Amino acid sequence: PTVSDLECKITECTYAFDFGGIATVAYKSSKAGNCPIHSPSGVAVIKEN
Amino acid sequence: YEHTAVMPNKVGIPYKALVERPGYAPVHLQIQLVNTRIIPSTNLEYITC
Repeated sequence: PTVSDLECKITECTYAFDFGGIATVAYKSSKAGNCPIHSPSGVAVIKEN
Repeated sequence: YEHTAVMPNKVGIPYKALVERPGYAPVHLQIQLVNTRIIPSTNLEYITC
């Protein structure tokens, strides 16, 4: 599925040794499916895969 | 989790607080006085009639 028309919104976060950050994304799809997510930069780590 | 504040002293008026615990839905609490019974320390001297 081609991914376009993205919008990422940060809800709430706080820096601690556990996962203390949550953000939301709005999106316009091409078709249903599953594909991964990743952060190439090292400033933050993504709990989800 | 715990919460601290200051409440004005009055017998009838209730007090409504809304605790926040990040990463969780907020909860509100309601506390209301019923009495304030000052008690002194006393000793007898004598009686009369």
